Amino acid sequence: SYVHPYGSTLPENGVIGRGYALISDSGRVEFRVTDEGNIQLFLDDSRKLWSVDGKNASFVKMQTDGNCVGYDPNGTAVWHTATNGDDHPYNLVCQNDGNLVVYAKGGKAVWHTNTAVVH
Amino acid sequence: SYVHPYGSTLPENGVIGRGYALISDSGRVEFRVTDEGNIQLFLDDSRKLWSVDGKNASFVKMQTDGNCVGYDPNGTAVWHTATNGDDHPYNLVCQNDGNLVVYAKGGKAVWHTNTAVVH
Repeated sequence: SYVHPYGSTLPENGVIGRGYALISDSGRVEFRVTDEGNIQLFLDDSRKLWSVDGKNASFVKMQTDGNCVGYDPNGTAVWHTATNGDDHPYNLVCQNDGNLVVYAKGGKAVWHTNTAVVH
Repeated sequence: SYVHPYGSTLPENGVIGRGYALISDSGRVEFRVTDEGNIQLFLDDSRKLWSVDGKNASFVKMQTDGNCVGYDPNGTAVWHTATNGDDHPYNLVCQNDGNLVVYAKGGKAVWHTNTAVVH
């Protein structure tokens, strides 16, 4: 299973490493960094909604520059939401609807997985 | 070894989990959360300067409330710097001198391991 140090939301400077995850309020939606080096968004611990697989991911960081970035153990990027901007603070939210969303200051959704499968 | 997602410093909302660490600029001083559930400050990967052992620690978080807190996998606290206050932002710094320090806004050192063994 996965430890949850942040509830549903990765704030600025937040990092999740292997064996850690975001978890929606409902408990159904989980955004995981796996021991196998994959970044995966799961519904009901059984349906893979979205993922970045096979890239040796070590951790995901919601950065102060607004970019949410997955890194390998050596600090090379393996994934970016490419949301960098000046609308701080930014947050990465694992929602009950299944969507994983980067929100900017003022509530603007600036990136999504587009996986809102639970209406 | 330990992955370093933060350099030497755990900022507000920063978390290090098992297998992750802070690392001093010099590379000599490392603040680790271990697979064995221990929180340990090491010099030259050989001398244990300070630790919280045997408490099943899962992660350490530098919180927005100013407290730096170690937690087990279920979210029960196992260690606190007890530095909570309103002088944000707070940072936990793993220094070259061997000291691990909580700094408040304005540079005031509000907690230390008192392990500045490298003058």
